[PDB]
Amino acid sequence: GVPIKVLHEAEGHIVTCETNTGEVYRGKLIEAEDNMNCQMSNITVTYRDGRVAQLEQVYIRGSKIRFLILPDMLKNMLKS
Amino acid sequence: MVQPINLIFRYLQNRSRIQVWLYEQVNMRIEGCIIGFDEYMNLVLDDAEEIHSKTKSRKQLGRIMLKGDNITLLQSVSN
Amino acid sequence: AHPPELKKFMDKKLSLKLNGGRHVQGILRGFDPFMNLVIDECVEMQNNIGMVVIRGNSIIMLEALERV
Amino acid sequence: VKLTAELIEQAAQYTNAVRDRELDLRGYKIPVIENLGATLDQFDAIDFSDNEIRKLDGFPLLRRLKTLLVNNNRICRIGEGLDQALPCLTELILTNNSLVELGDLDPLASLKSLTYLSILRNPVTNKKHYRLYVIYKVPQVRVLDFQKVKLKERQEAEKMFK
Amino acid sequence: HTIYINNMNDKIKKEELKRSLYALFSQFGHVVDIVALKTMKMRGQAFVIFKELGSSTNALRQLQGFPFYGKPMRIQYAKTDSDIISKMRGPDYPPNYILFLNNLPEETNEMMLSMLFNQFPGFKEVRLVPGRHDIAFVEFENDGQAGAARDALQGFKAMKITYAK
Amino acid sequence: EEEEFNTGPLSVLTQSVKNNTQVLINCRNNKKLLGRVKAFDRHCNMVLENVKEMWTEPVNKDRYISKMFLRGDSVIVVLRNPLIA
Amino acid sequence: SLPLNPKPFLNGLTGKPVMVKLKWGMEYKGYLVSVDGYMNMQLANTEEYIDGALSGHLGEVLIRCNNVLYIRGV
Amino acid sequence: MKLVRFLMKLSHETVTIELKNGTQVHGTITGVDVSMNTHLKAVKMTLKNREPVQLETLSIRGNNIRYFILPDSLPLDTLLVD
Amino acid sequence: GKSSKMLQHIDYRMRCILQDGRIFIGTFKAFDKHMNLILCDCDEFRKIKPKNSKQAEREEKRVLGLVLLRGENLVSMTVEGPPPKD
Amino acid sequence: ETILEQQRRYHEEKERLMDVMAKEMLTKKSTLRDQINSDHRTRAMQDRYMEVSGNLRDLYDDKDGLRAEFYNRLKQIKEFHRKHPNEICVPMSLKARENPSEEAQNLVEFTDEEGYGRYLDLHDYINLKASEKLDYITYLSIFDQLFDIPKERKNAEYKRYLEMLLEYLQDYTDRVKPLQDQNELFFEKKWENGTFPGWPKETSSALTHAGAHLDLSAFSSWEELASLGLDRLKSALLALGLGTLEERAQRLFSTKSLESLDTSLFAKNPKSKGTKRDTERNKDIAFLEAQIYEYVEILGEQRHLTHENVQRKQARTGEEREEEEEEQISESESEDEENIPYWLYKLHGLNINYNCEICGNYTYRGPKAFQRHFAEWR
RNA sequence: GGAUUUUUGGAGCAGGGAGCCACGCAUCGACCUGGUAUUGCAGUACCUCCAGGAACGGUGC
Repeated sequence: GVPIKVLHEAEGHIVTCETNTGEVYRGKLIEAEDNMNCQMSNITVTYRDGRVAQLEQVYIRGSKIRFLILPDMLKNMLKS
Repeated sequence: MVQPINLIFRYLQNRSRIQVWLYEQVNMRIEGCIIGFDEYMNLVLDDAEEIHSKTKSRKQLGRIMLKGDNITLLQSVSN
Repeated sequence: AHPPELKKFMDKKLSLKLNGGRHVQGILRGFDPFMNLVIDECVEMQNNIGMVVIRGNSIIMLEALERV
Repeated sequence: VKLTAELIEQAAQYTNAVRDRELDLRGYKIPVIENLGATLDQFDAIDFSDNEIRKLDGFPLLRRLKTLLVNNNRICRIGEGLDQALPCLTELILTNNSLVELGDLDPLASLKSLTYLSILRNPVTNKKHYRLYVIYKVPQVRVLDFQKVKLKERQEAEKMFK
Repeated sequence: HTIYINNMNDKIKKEELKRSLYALFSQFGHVVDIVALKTMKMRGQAFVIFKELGSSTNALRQLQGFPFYGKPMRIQYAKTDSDIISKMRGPDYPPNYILFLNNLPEETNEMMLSMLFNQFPGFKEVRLVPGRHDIAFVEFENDGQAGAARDALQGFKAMKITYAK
Repeated sequence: EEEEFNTGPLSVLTQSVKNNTQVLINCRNNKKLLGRVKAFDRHCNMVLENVKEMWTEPVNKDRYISKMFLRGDSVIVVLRNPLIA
Repeated sequence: SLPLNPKPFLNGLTGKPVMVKLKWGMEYKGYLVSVDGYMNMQLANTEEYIDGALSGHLGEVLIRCNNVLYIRGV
Repeated sequence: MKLVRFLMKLSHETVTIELKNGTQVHGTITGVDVSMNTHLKAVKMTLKNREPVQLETLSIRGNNIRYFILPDSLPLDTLLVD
Repeated sequence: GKSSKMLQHIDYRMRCILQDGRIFIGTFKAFDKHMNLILCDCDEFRKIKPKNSKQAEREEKRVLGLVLLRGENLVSMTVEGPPPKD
Repeated sequence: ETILEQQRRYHEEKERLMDVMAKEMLTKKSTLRDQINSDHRTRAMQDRYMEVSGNLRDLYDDKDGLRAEFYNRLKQIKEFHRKHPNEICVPMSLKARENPSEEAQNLVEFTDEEGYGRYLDLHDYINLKASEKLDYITYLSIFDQLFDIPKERKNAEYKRYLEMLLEYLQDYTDRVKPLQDQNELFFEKKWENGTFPGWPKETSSALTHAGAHLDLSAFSSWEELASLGLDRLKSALLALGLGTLEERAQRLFSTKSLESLDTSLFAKNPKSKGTKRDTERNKDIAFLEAQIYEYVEILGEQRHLTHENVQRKQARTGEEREEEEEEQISESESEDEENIPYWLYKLHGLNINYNCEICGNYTYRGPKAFQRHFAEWR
């Protein structure tokens, strides 16, 4: 898929991820798989109550991701 | 490396009594001895029980086939 | 029929967030293409449950408690 | 060596030992705190240790900043609108700076979440009643100079200064 | 690079202890990590790891017996190298406990080096006294303390102290 | 495939279309649709006629729907009976 | 038993009295007429037990597969 | 057989659709695709517990459909032929 | 036949409704089989979609930026405004 | 801290900034001229320079070279004026020290960085001459404020709104040009000859979005003019005037959408439950409509300019439209300141694929050549 | 082309009452006062014990 290619393009960039449960994970995208499975590092997580935490290493299953925010560095795939 | 399916195949062979965590239902879990299973993780359990974590009450079931849809987690119990 | 890229996490201690607001911790012993996991020395968050199978279906998130 | 977005953009960025996102601004000889906009509010705390800053002021609105390490600088005054730009400031380490009068510490009363405060190695420390003054004027502090603010001190600070 | 602290008030919760430790020790250099557990074995203790070695030595000398949460902390150089240091980085007597060398004159003297060496419970041999006042022979009961003294003045603006390797 | 529609559990639907008989469909929305099966498929999508929809809100409610299409995922249960009779 | 799988178990149970629990907590007792590849289920002379108590006597019934929690012979 | 094919024939019909989330949609079908993704025009859409909003165009992901209420006039026996 | 029903709205500003009931408004730049969507200059609304609500039009608006939304969680889309020229 | 020194440094910095934006206004008078002209049509009193000066782009005797850059410098001057306003604000709000100045006598440091770092901090980034932007606003980028179709204030992109409009009217009978024809309506037409019924939802929402756009565009394209001044002016005009619409026949119109015989019944209608209801529900919309009105009036030249553009592009061919687009693009992404022997090669061993790893993973086509790489500069 | 990462569903349902203020049940967690034990070189679900306090927090019905 076209969006998937753009996701792989964001590998190595800082991205934000919201899960199906609304926890919000911000940090560096290390690896993005075809099914949207996401390996990240040096995370800041913001829970539904508002509290924050810090994690070194995470991996989130694609299905249980609601969405991702990518840099605007990418915006400039205009062919489609 | 241990593959998850194989662990099950082990559970099967051992006839260890198994406790299953169900999907999106915490107040009840299921127990039994895996006799067989299929490609969808559907399980045939013997002398199975519903376990109410809240009520500390057990419901006796006998021969159960549990759809795999419900499987969150598979653990072994000494009992 | 891809594998999840988890070899990096093999034999490491992990923190697993599951659906139902459930959380467990243990050592990764293996996986398959569905992201079903084998977790050893597993602990329900705390009570020790030993070696267990987690169905990938119900895996929300995992976090390494080690450095990979 | 002005503080700069260019300076901030090449600065070591990492997850610290207490699991927070920290920016390393240490040892640049910065004289004035400015241009923090470029950090984009992405850090839990900023390490400004070993610099030449004179006044703790000049911050943009930074909602995520919770820890400020400002060791070995020349802080002699604290800005007045700090809570308006740093609402969740919870920890402030000011060891080895230049605060001399008890009244110069007054602006810290407006930091509602401030819980960890360290002002050691500042001349102000040797002023009579320095500890009780801080406790009464900045009651939101729970740990002062790495010592627990206790009830008896609160009461004692309620008498004096009542 | 790592200092071992003991005699700490074990009533402080672990995350608060680590955060105050980080704050207190940031004044001497970047602290890479802090290891502190509340097990029976490890309670009242902590390992503080610094990027720079000079930072560890300065911390040790300046905060020896600093009142922290009510008790005077006792600091010492750790017995082994921290896992994090070994990973970030990559002879049989080393670390040695006898540092002999010179390049430390300037009216310097034996009661001077004897008090600086005295700082350390390892204070065993101190040879600084001829017209020289610039040749220092320091025998420190153990290398944690020899290493503590050496790490404390590890760049006496540059003096030369050479372990008896 | 026809054999599996003919003899398997979906024969309930196959039988209802052939005989133009009524069936009650218990539905995910907590509603029940009572009517005749004009068509159905693997997923239990259906085209229904003379549908009486019944539910509750306690207050019972109902409403008549002559012609409609049901996406089959909403199916809980499908009931055949002496209902048509 | 020497490995008794899902599929054969269910096939052995055809022609028999069963009870199916659904995920939603309803229960349906009746004679299992048939099952298919997706594990959709057909009961005859079905009865409904909700809260474990006889609610309704329903007759012939199709249960969509995704609803099923487990099946019991009884 | 494949009933989505039947729905794909209903371009230019006006229908009411009830969604899984309870929302009610009344509009004119511009297109149904193989995933039952449905596109409409001149749409009056009433989310559960709101007054209607009118949209010139609306596009529904197929899975979110509960059911379609079809025109009473609709000649089903014609449409069921392949 | 045409496949155009999505391709038509491409480059346009689009109002997308999520399964939890959020409103994502952004520039619709790409989609796929699953309806995973690419939304440029995207904001999120919670309380309302304004039709000129005299009190205010905008409460709980958040600027997000460049958003990839997974199709699983998409419900529906309508045209919000024309393409920005840029 | 001796306040004298602080206030001093403040007045000095203010002086520095004034001097900077004055140097700017000097090199390219347009910067002011442009600005001032617009200001002229917002605050009528404003005195503006001799036309000749404007045209010849001169301030006194010397005619300066005609200059994206104008706008850039205008936004830079904008932030400068912000700084200035701040400093002005804070500002509005001996032996003892000389002794402590003896502290740390022994430092081998040259200190030439107080007025030089400031003067420099505000002057016309690069090593010598590459970027006009001052260190003060080195990360200032117009492309993050203007889209490509706006061309830094040349045009305003209304195609998007034509789309939304089609979505609003629920048809396609409306062309881009007919839409612009609609916009033209916006002192009485937009009120008495509305495209749609002014109580329609879709319509009011659209109008809101559009209004907002026009306003932001306005202030975006004229940084140099005091935004707050303009805002307040318009607001006061809205409150104090807008039974401002009077007809000799029907009397006084109310934005209740009804007329009134005399001023008397008009006044006693402004307390009625009806008008209370309406003014209490449709206030924001009415106000937004009004803003769209006055801001579009202030931008008449841009509106016309764009409509023209539309007609042009429309009357182009394929190649023409393409080349034009190329031009708009280039203007958008441009710096604001410009600076046979076949068997012979096999026999000799050449044109055979080979690689050196240490050199840029470079490719070499011959073994003799690669053997010559061993002695080379790179 | 309905069997775990998307399109044939794990969804569905449950909050007002009393005089701006306050709230049923169950489970888990730090947590706060006193007092008290331990002086131990580590890489961590948590981490002394004893008594008192919870107008604390999260989740489900």
